[PDB]
Amino acid sequence: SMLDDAKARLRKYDIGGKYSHLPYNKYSVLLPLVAKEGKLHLLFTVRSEKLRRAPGEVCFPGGKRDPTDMDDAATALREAQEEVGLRPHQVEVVCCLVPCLIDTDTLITPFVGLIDHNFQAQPNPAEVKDVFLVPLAYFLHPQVHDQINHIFEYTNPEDGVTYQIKGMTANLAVLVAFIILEKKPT
Ligand SMILES: O=C(Cc1cccc(O)c1)Nc1cccnc1
Repeated sequence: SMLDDAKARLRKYDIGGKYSHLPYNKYSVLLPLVAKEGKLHLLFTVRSEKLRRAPGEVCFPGGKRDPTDMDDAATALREAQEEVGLRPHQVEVVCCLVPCLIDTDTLITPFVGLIDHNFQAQPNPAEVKDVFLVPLAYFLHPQVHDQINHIFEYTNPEDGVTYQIKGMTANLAVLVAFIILEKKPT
């Protein structure tokens, strides 16, 4: 099946807890996979204008680890719940992908999660301005604009709204697309 095939692919890239105890400032993100219309999608947030860091940017749900978190996956799930109402029974964490080093003192750990088909996002407007899906296959043939660094522009065909996706968020989306979609029979 599509979902069993995706999970099987993802597990081959799982680094697990290998880098998780290193003494960094620690953040986790959830890369949330949603199956709709017979295809996989990633769920993204647009950060609120209220926020201090990166107002109005597209990013995955996530945030800073706190003392309550049993592990880095827990960070991702707690933050996703706060941001978009995703409850833990609604997500299966499949793997931990390569962490992202930034600012010399920070390590961001990405987890891929399969999202239940009955989840409906409840954007928390103190943190999130918008929530939207992009088909995973888009990231194989993105619409690129150079700002010099590469920016993806995705237009939602449901409503014509264009979102800009860039940086770590864009990079991780392409990684997941490669992992899941490469070398597949039609
Ligand atoms: O803050 C995060 C996680 C994160 C950590 C590092 C980098 C990044 O792009 C994203 N996610 C969030 C926060 C508020 C609203 N929507 C998404």
